[PDB]
Amino acid sequence: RRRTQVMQRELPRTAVVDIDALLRAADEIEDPARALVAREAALLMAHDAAKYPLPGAPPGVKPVEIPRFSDDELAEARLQILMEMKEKPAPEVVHAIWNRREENLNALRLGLGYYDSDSEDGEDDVANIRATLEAALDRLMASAEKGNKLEKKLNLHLGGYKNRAEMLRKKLGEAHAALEKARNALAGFQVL
Amino acid sequence: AYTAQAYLSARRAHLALLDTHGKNAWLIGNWHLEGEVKAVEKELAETKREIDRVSLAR
Amino acid sequence: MLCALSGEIPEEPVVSKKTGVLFEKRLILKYLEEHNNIEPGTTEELDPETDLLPIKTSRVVRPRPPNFTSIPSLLKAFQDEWDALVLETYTTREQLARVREELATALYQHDAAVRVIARLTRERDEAREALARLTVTGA
Amino acid sequence: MLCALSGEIPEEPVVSKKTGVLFEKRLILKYLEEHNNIEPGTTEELDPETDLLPIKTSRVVRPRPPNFTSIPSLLKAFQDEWDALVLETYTTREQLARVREELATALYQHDAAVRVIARLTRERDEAREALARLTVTGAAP
Amino acid sequence: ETDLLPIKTSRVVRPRPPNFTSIPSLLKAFQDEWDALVLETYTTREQL
Amino acid sequence: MLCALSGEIPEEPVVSKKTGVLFEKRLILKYLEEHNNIEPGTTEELDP
Repeated sequence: RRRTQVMQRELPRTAVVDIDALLRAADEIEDPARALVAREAALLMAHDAAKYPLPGAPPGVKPVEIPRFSDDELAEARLQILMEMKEKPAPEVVHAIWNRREENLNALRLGLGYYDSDSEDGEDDVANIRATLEAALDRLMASAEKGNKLEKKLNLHLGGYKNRAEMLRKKLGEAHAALEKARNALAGFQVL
Repeated sequence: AYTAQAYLSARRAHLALLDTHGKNAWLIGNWHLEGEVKAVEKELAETKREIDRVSLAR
Repeated sequence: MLCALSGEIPEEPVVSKKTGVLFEKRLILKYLEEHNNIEPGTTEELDPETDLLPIKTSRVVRPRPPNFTSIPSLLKAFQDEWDALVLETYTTREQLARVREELATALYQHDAAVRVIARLTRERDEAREALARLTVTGA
Repeated sequence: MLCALSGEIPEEPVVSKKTGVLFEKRLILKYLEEHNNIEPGTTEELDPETDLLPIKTSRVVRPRPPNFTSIPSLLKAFQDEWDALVLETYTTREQLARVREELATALYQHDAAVRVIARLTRERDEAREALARLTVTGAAP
Repeated sequence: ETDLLPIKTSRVVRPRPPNFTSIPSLLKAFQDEWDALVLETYTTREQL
Repeated sequence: MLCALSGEIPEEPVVSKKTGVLFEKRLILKYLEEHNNIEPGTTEELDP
């Protein structure tokens, strides 16, 4: 219950967390309230990557202590947010907004997560596509080696049963040809 | 690259499926094919018996 | 194909006319003579001389063996793979739209959270300098 | 009129009566098998035997174009359309993954903001209590 | 409508070969089988 | 796809469930009003 549930909802997140860079960015945020929010968020990522290790995450990450709190005043904070609710947007409105977002930046552009709304630099976009393409090509020959090895394994496992089928098909073809010859002979002989 | 990635992922998934459940399907396919072979063989044997019967009687 | 009663390929495939289920003549002659012409699996009465019918396999067309490389098998594989990929895309779009809807809700509640934390930060601040001024004045 | 699952005209249309929604029969039965009989978009169960309702209408006269009156053009058309659809699937999967990462970071900010609201509420409460005690101890003129 | 009587059997399984696991492999098999059977149809026509 | 009454695309498509037959809503409403709730093609009572 002390641990956050937002990362308990798996939705595959980053195995590597930089406490120093995250805290530096949080302190460099000009807004004080949002800076505190990002600072405690950086503490949250540090806590998550420290005490909950993902497969591939480095071990031995140092956790950060958090002061204890109460669920009643947590519900009070949630009530403050809930009374600060405005009107909720319609799902059709949200779908139209994201469709306009897709049309402005198409499926590849929104699929690439390095495209912030403030990134108008063509050189930075080319560098992002280059790094993503390098990682993609790494995936290409890794999965190609895996698939080729597995296909070779199943080939050497199943070729013995594969060889029988051709001979059985040849026998079926010879049988059908002989049957056609036999029925033609049957008709011709019985008439004569 | 993304199209090739999706194609290769589908190929690997089908390869794993054939690894885990392909041998019984291959066996049952070969068994059905040789059953059809047996059906054609008994048909040709019946026609040959008809020819033999006609030839001996005549 | 599988025969119903024997679970194999029937040597003489005979069809029940009442229900259209694939049988083998010897095993169902056994079944009717040992069950008083009762259909297997149902309560219907079957007639071997009127309600049973064999199967004639004409060999006019050169028969292609049932291999996966064949075009009917290949098109069945194409439509099955299209079925699987389209249902996967449909699911992925379903939780994508769900995630985008709760994303809009999450962004609006983040804006509300930023508003209330600015308000509470200013309230805590003015409380802190109010306490400081009171402690200075209360000598 | 298009099917809900594919966005296309279904070859064998059926209708979910509970919401009056068109579906394709094979896709919807495969979906029910995979998801333990759950209607798409909703939570309520679907009956393919009773709740589904086929539509009997005239066949759609899809035109066969003069360029696609030849099997090479048919083969490259199927090739390009399959490539485009599988690229669409990969891009929407990457979009789902990246928006899941964005929502992960967003909710990190959200419960961090909740914790900052929590801590500042505690600090405001103790500051108010200390100021009330100070005003009680002091003599207001 | 009446003289046609369907049969109630199971799905006959055709085993996927090791080579034909990718979509391009299925496509080249599609072209090869198409060539083989149109050649068979042609040769059947002239031998007839 | 075409409507079963006018042979065009229905702007508000409805389906008679008892026969599973597509109709346009306004056309089927006026036809049921004219012929006392009778579906086209059949002799059963169709409820608008």
